Amino acid sequence: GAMGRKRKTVTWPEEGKLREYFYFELDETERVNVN
Amino acid sequence: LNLDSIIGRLLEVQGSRPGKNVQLTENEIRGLCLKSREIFLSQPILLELEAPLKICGDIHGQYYDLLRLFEYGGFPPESNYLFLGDYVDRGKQSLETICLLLAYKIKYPENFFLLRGNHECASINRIYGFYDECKRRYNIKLWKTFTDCFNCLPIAAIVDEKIFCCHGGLSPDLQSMEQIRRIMRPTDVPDQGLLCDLLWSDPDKDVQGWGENDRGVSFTFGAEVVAKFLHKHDLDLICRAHQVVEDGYEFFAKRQLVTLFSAPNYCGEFDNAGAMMSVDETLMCSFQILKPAD
Ligand SMILES: [Cl-]
Ligand SMILES: [Mn+2]
Ligand SMILES: [Mn+2]
Repeated sequence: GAMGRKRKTVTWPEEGKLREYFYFELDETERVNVN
Repeated sequence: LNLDSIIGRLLEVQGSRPGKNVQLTENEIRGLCLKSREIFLSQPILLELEAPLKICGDIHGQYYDLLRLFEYGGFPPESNYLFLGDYVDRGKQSLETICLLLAYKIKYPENFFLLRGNHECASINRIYGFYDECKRRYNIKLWKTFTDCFNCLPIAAIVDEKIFCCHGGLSPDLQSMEQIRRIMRPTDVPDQGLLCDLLWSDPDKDVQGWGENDRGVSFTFGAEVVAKFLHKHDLDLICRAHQVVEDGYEFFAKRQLVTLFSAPNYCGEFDNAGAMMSVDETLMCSFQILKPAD
């Protein structure tokens, strides 16, 4: 009968490719709470 | 309006140490507000978006972290973006943050999207820094101008009919997507109701159904609420922000909900990583995580 619409599904990669990291130099004065 | 010059000046300070301000003119910012406001109203209040795109949580004026995110994720238009709100308050550079975001909205209106968080509300940002920042660096009149802009931000997004996105979370008054569509802009954020909840609610592991929220506003909701909602609406995932989490992202209710928080070392008071979520063409999702080199 009439064909079904294409559907996407949320998936997650294999457990070693779930997260990728990138680094920054922490300066402790860069971020403050103005309040 | 010279958008390219505005953007160039905003990006110019990348790599500075210490971080400089970018001081646009009053009229440039008013231009950004007014032109972006028109775009927000010409687009649905419940956005319907297609993958691939990158999704970011709270920024809170941490402008150099935003530049870090774009540096790694790809500067527009190299990647499509959806931000979940909370651009201002708490941090040093709310102004540079919101201006760059509005500028990108105007420049790439079909590939760049901003949701409203609870801090995009005058009653809130009068208290938590943005008012002071405007008054200090410009004037109160400009603050009101932003307010009018914020009042027109969209509230939620659905990616390829499967990922429901909003700043805070779910509402007990949310039975149909049409109720969201029906909300009229401009509007403030009320102390109660559907709009409030979408910007304010939190998931909670120890609650069954709907609980009271320690914020003194809105509610908490449990894993079963999430399951029933996804099932009812044929969705796979709730993507939200609003709570700082140690790894920059955090799963809830199996992997049915994720919390994203993009401002690392949040306002100097937390040791959290910041994360964004990459959603590919197929809705395979993954995390790009910003953390200190140490
Ligand atoms: Cl529950
Ligand atoms: Mn926040
Ligand atoms: Mn929030």
